[PDB]
Amino acid sequence: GRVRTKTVKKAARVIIEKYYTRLGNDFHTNKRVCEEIAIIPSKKLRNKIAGYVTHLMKRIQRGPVRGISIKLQEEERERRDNYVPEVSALDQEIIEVDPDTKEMLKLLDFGSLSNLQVTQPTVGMNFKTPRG
Amino acid sequence: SGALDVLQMKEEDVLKFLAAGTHLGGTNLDFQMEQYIYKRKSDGIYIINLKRTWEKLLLAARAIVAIENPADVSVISSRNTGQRAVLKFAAATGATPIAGRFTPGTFTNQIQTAFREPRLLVVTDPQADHQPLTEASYVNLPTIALCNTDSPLRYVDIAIPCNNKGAHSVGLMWWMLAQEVLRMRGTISREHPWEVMPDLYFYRDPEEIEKEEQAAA
Amino acid sequence: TKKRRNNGRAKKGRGHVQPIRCTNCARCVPKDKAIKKFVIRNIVEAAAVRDISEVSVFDAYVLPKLYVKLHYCVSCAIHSKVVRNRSREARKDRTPPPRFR
Amino acid sequence: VRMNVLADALKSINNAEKRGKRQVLIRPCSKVIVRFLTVMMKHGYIGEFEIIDDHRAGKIVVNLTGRLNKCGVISPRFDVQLKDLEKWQNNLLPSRQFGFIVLTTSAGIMDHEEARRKHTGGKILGFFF
Amino acid sequence: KEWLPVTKLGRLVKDMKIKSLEEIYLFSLPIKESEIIDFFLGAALKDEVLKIMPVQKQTRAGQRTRFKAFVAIGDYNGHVGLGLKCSKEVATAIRGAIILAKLSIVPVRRGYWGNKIGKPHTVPCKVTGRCGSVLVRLIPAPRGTGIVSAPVPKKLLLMAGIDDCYTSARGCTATLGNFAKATFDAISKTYSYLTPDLWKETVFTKSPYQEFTNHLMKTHT
Amino acid sequence: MQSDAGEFVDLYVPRKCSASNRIIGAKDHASIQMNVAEVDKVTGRFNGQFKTYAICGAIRRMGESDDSILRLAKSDGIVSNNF
Amino acid sequence: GKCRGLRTARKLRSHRRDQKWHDKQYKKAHLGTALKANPFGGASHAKGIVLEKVGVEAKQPNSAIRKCVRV
RNA sequence: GGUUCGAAGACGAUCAGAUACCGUCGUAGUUCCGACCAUAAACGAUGCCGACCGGCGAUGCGGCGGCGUUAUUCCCAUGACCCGCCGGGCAGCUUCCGGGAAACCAAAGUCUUUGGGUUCCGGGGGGAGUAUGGUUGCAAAGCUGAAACUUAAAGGAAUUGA
Ligand SMILES: [Mg+2]
Ligand SMILES: [Zn+2]
Repeated sequence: GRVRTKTVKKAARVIIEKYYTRLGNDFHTNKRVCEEIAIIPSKKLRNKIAGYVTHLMKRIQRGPVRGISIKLQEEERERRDNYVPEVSALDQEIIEVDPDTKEMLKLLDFGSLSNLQVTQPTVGMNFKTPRG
Repeated sequence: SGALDVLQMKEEDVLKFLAAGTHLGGTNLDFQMEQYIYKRKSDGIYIINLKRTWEKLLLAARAIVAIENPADVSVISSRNTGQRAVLKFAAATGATPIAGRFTPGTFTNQIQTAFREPRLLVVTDPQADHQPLTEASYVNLPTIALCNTDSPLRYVDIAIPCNNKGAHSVGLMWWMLAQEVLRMRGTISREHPWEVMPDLYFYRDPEEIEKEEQAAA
Repeated sequence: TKKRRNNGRAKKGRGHVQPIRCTNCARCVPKDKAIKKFVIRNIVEAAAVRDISEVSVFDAYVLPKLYVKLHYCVSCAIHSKVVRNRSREARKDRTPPPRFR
Repeated sequence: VRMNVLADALKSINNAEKRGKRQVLIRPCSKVIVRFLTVMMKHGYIGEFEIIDDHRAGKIVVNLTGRLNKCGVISPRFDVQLKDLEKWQNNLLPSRQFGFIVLTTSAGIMDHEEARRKHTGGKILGFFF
Repeated sequence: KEWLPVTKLGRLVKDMKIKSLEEIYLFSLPIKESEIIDFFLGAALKDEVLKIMPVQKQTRAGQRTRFKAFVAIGDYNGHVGLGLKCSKEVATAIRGAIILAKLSIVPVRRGYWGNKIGKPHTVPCKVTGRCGSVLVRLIPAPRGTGIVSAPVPKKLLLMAGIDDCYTSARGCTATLGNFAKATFDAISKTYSYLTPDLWKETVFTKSPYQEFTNHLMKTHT
Repeated sequence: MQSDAGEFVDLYVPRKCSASNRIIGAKDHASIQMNVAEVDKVTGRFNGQFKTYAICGAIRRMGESDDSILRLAKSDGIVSNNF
Repeated sequence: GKCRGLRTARKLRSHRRDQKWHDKQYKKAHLGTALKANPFGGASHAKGIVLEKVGVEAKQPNSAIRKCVRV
């Protein structure tokens, strides 16, 4: 029976969006940050807010948090352990290009290319669904 | 868009289209998208006429360029496919992206914090974004849409007849619109290939990024 | 007021359809209006299977099924909980409910 | 069966206009229809039209503009006296400014304005405004 | 009393850049700020409550009687609007009714009966307005006829600015909700009706957003 | 809309739909006005002029605003006549 | 009007002539019986001799006696 | 002619009472041939003929065209499937065609912007489909069909409660 109410959750999302750069993984430090930055009128409410702040922020890193949108910021956190393309997606060899592509392809002046090979056109049609 | 040797399809765009699979419609036809189609296969798929696709793409590019404040051209995609392509388009041109979940009321509810008043809507699929179109009928707001063969043209003012189901096709179609907007403005030259690769716009699904994470290590 | 576009039956271009007797009652209802069910049960139940499986002379005898075609009047169909009342909009859905396992 | 041909011609124009078509097909053409449509055109409610000529009753393809509100027939063809043009065009037409009642006189088929001009009665066919 | 506008049109109005309500009606922009109306036709507009109407919903114990105020508005020179508002208190209902009436004011077009001399006094042609069962037909009348009509549409046609008009209402006109709405549909239709006067090919000018795009970048983000 | 004198007397003139020739009313919020850019013949760059088109609310929700814009553009010589 | 032929005059007239009898007020006037049954016999007032006084008990929610007189 | 079932009726139970529901019997009838009667929620509760105004997928009959599959193994050619087109029919789904008090209806649309042709028929609720006269039928009854008098509502669709 530990469901946080809208008060604790909304306060947590507003605190992160305004002060992302101070709050961290440690509960005790960002308890003290939330204490200072937010004039919260009770100690049990401060602890529950601080508690949920170091749950939201401990999942911002993992990725797709919905309610809180520092959007380019989550994107720039995504851009840290980057697997950047040295040779990017479509820098490749001969391309599979449908013999019926090749009739619509020489409907221009293109008949061929270095990395164009014309494979085999489609055989048979198992496509529709019996009407039962 | 047409009657100009400058603007006609050059010696790359077709192989790019035919590689992406832009020319492949659905199995069903909408009665208002008959004019944009060439012929139906045995296999039961419609082949889109790339020349009119191209003419619609340049007329769309004109309508986007004509806006003086590039800020208020709202670009939208709710499906997984277009959510990157719209952010890349918007970052390139200066448009205002809404990638994933358009909240109903951002045009007619002035009280909302996320309340825009854009001057030209651009949508990736009328079926997916049936909410911004119908909400763009309450404020005087012309629309561009990456319309498939079966996508309805209700409240759609420029339908770009493409294959908006495929990842490579959507990404390429957004890339080609972005490039044309900048070419027509005079940011990029007409004759030299744009130094951006069209693969920046494609949807990298979490399984294939796990593979690319593995591939680099 | 008109409740169902088709008047609770599958009659469109006739005028007369021979009536049929409810299995529970013996009420005469039109053949097309009657709630039909096709029941395919084994002659023995579930737990009696293993008793009659091993107390049988034949090795690998697939014992037969009893096939019963039940007609109900609307009264019996609702009472025996074959059909129930539905939402004003959800009444329209003709798709038979899912049988998977 | 087809008892009034002008009635169906004007109803098919009216539906085509409302629906927002650029042109319409009238099936069984006649002198009275062509003479009705020339009166319409002369004020400029329809554009040009081309009467397609098979070896039967012809067909008419009328170039519609979007400046016609209503074109309606009056059956039966009542004997409108000259002193009755006012009390007809009072309740048929929208205003005293625009709209016309074409009526078949001895002179030909023409509107209430020219029937008053030449001092002639006749029979009401229809109205356009 | 200070008005800090939450819309883009409301901004352009307050900065003295749009200088008539016709430059908004021309472009069919949805007016969502009430202060735009109170800026242009500020001192001119006159309110009048047509009726306060109590409506009751049956709940667990007893009714919930809440009130419903029909408010006609408009300067007596070419603008009229009708606003309905429903709230728990009659003070709140009348206030919100005046505001909703203001947001929905329209240009009434006026023409002549026959001789085309003086200023336009009556309805340009015959117009019909429909709401539920009620049907209100406005017919043009000769000069100094007055408004030959029922008291509800009379005071709507008075406030619109029409001097002379015949009417012929049919249906359950006792319903003051639909009677006044059918009248408002009829008046509003006067300018969405094509006559041989509006035949000259339209010459398109620039939208107030397009023309003052340069200003809206720096005045508010 | 002038009297016997010739003073233009009605308070404004409503725009007419470029397609259907209907007039776009004061509270017609489903109408549009779309400026299509003009290209310089040789350079392929935006001049600073455009071919504006107004369209009625009924035409849009019918779904002919697309084919209507197409015909207007094709007539103005924006879109190629082969297409 | 339903039938619109240029010599359907006896039809439209005879139809209306028959259908006016279905009007309650028209029939109550044009048939004799209403006048034949009316105690006044189609007159404004009438003189009559009082033969006794009568207390008529009023209808529902109203509760009183009415000072009627038999004439 | 009489198998089944079953108004009437004979009981047996239940019930405060049961002249009913439930159960065992059961004549007329139910079936066939020949004379009548002419009515049903005889319903699409929706006259008929004609024209015009969106889209989609199927379906039954006829035609027409086309990769391919299977039988006649010799497959010309017919039959069974497959993909589309045309015309008539029973229906369905969908939409701001449009209408409507709405429920809803591609007709119940093209209606104050009112007129394609024509037949029947309605006028607040009762009294009353009663009285009376006529006519049809062996009888039951059918078709036509008022008045005095009484009355401020009866009613239709949809909403929120109980
Ligand atoms: Mg029957
Ligand atoms: Zn039963």
